[PDB]
Amino acid sequence: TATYAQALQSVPETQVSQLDNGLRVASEQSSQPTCTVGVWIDAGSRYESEKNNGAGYFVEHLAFKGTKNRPGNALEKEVESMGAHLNAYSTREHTAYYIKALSKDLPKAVELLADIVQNCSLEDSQIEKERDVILQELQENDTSMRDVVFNYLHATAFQGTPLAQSVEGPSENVRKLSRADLTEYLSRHYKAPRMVLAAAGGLEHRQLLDLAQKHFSGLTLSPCRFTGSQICHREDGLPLAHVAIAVEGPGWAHPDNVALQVANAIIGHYDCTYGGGAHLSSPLASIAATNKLCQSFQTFNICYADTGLLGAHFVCDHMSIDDMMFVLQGQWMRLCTSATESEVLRGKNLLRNALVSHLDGTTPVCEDIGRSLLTYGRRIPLAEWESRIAEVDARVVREVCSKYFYDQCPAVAGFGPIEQLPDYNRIRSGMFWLRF
Amino acid sequence: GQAAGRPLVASVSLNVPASVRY
Amino acid sequence: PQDLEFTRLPNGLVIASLENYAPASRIGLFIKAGSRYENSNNLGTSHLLRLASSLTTKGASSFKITRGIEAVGGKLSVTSTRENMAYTVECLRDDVDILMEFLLNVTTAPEFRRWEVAALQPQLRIDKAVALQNPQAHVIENLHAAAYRNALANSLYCPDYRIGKVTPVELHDYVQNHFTSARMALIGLGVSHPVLKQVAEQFLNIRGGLGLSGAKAKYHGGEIREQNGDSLVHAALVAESAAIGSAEANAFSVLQHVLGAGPHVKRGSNATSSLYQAVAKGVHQPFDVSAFNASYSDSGLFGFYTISQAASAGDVIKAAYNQVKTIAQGNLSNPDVQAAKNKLKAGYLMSVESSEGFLDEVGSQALAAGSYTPPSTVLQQIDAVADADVINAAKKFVSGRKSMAASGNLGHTPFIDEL
Amino acid sequence: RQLARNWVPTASLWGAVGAVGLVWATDWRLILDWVPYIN
Amino acid sequence: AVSASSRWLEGIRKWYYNAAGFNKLGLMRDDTIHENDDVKEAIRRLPENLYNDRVFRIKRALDLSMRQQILPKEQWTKYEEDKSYLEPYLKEVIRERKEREEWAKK
Repeated sequence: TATYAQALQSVPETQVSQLDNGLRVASEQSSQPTCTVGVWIDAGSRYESEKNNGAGYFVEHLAFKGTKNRPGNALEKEVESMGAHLNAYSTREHTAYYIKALSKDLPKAVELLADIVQNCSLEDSQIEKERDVILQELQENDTSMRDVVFNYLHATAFQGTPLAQSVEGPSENVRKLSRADLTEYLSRHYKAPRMVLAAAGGLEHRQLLDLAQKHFSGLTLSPCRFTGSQICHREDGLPLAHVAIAVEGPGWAHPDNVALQVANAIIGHYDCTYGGGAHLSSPLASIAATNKLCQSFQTFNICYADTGLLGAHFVCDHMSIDDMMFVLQGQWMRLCTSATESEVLRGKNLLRNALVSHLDGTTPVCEDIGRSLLTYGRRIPLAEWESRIAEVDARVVREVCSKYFYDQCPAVAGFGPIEQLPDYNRIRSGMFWLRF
Repeated sequence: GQAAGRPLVASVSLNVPASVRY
Repeated sequence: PQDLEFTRLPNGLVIASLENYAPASRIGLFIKAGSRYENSNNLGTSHLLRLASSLTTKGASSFKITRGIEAVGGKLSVTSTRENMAYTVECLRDDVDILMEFLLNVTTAPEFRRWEVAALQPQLRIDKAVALQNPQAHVIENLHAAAYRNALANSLYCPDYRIGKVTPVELHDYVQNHFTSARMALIGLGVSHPVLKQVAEQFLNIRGGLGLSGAKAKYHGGEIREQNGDSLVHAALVAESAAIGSAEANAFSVLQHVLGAGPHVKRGSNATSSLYQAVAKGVHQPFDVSAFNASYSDSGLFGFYTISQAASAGDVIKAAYNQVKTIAQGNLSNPDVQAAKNKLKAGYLMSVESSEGFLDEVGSQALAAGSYTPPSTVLQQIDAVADADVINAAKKFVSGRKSMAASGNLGHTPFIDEL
Repeated sequence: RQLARNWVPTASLWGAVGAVGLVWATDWRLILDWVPYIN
Repeated sequence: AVSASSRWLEGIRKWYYNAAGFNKLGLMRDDTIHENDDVKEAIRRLPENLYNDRVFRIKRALDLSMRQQILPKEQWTKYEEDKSYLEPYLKEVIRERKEREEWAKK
């Protein structure tokens, strides 16, 4: 049978392999008829230059538009032949091509996925088809208040580093961008060790590694500054006013990365539409549900290579914005002093819950494996997670959060009707209790 | 023309906000 | 490990279970009472009933629940459709029993306190609003209203004049009428059969009474048009397909994947879909077309849901529509048939793999059939689809009465007589 | 519960804050001289 | 240590009720109570037919105290009839806070 500790123990473990030129391989076997095959590259925006800015997201489109051996829309008709779905997506630190398909068709799968990574037909017929689509998306992307307001947040905190910039880059580059830079950008960042292959499904390791297949792969971080600042785009038309507040935090591999995972579970999150009511446990989900001080808010946690961001994101009506900010800083400050053993548990449990339920399904597993290798190295420390959790103790939390919260310089970014959002020197004077 | 995964739509409310579907 | 063990009771409530290796352990409970069981004066109840899961049980205060579940770190869900409401609940390997304890009390031992009902009233509007931001929702609910008379046309949401009209009695009656031990199905996943098998027989045995089937839905013609300011027309065009559990109900599913286009390649305009391609050649700038198929117990509908601009709307429909006639004229390609069936097998298997997704399809058979069908059987049933059958089936769509709904600027919209 | 958290080491100091305060506030025994104290 | 005095109590309590004026204005036992937070919530849940008839007795009560006069003693409340209607609601609200107040101990 299965007991909580026992259920950790029987899982197909990570497999690893090398090729000669620095490509990597890895996999797992779920005894399942379907499989995810993918590729995860570390070539990001924070590498790209000021002229190359946006090229990455630009390239991201062209790959499926036809390639060296299989011209335009000959490629797709083979994917739709298998009936396999096909996907790609980007991120500031990563880029991912992957396929969900039956275990059977895998022989073509890689050999297809192989080609797309490197050989790409680049035809200015496609470019002008593309250069519109982007100049179509940029102007629209104003329509989503969320995605915007983040692009405020980075630029305001990180100003003066390659990390401080948009993914897609300013519009003007989209016009001027010529496939010369692309080929250069292609040439630079797509070699191994950068590249990583992964997969999970009915695949066995060795039946992969042979058809890891006779193909080929290929032949920098500097730390970033933290600028305590503010930005306000004040626009009084719109009905509601977003806010985001954040403080800087550690990178991927680091012990404190776990402690803070738990805190932001405890403060919890509320939304308009929950069935919670006024009886919820999360002290901001009880209060802000009572009077609907804010329509909804979630806490986010983002960790880059050497750096991470902590903070929340909340929407509320303009007369109400003050009262969030206070009641917020109540929470962070009651943690760093007055926290308690009991309340820890309800935080601790949820993390065990979400961590595990995050592993259902083929792709979410595989997707994890991809970033992990680039991140922590090979480590997929599943059962170890639990072992790392029991580290967490009362004195653990209050020693951790005393670092990053108490008496710091926040980063505020907001989007109108911001007007009531207090002037900066209030917030800074609201981070540190005077004991009241 | 969206059922798209499965038959018609849905409504779900618990905690986590709500979900529509096809 | 072990495969599906489903056990009738004398009571008639199906139970089934597996034993997993995972710390993931989840339970589900399905009931036959959906929207189709709301009556004229009975409207809007189900859509309230679905929000009340946190109210006070018979034995436990509404407070002790909500703090209780979260302390464990559990999660409770609710789901409805036009047919089967399902209370889903999930937690860790260990703690299920305390949580299995609450699941009953909610559905077994309700109490509706008039002062705890009235406070919840305003919630509906907040719920109803965020639902209709996607008009692709709001188009559908009109559609059923056009294509029926009595039952299925009912909304999944509460009409507005009906808001302050929900009395506890209405609830407390609709509880016991359409809840019964014949109509319910309890499905575990990671838990041993006997533990599950024990408690269910105890609490969930009530009556009797059952099942009030008086809805034949009586497919009947009609159409609905609506004029709003939005600049993008939506359109649906539907004729009556056949009921679930038929090679036809299988055949239509074959037919869609021929025409029916979900994106299989991100940003890729689907060239394998004859429909979206057959249009784009003779037409202009953005639009979208997709086939639409859903099947219920006594009947199911088939059609295609389109989106365009105000000018193109007239042509988009006529273009796509005649394209179907081509197929009804005998034009066919066996490879596409062979290709489509592959997509279907693909679309189905990848759909099932996820536990939750798997969990739903389990009981979906249960309340309908009462058995389990291994996916292999599905597969072998898939390829049984004949070519002329597909054609002949599509010959029914064109040859039979149709219905429509449209929301947006209608200036150029055709009517069902011009088609 | 009652967990009395750093509030205790907090209060403890604050108590010692004013205690010295009065001595500083006032004079009296002037206090064993201990770095200059007039005669 | 009360037996006959107990039988003398109801001579005082059941009779005491006669010695506290609120019998003589038309009030009841319940409508007297000093308002408190629970009562604030206890009031909400009363259906109409009780609620208004809780109002009118007061509204008639106060006015009389303005004119320093007292109802005809035929129409005084009768101790045998004592409407307790408040209790069945009130014990709920006292109960249901006990739980939170205790559940939040630990």
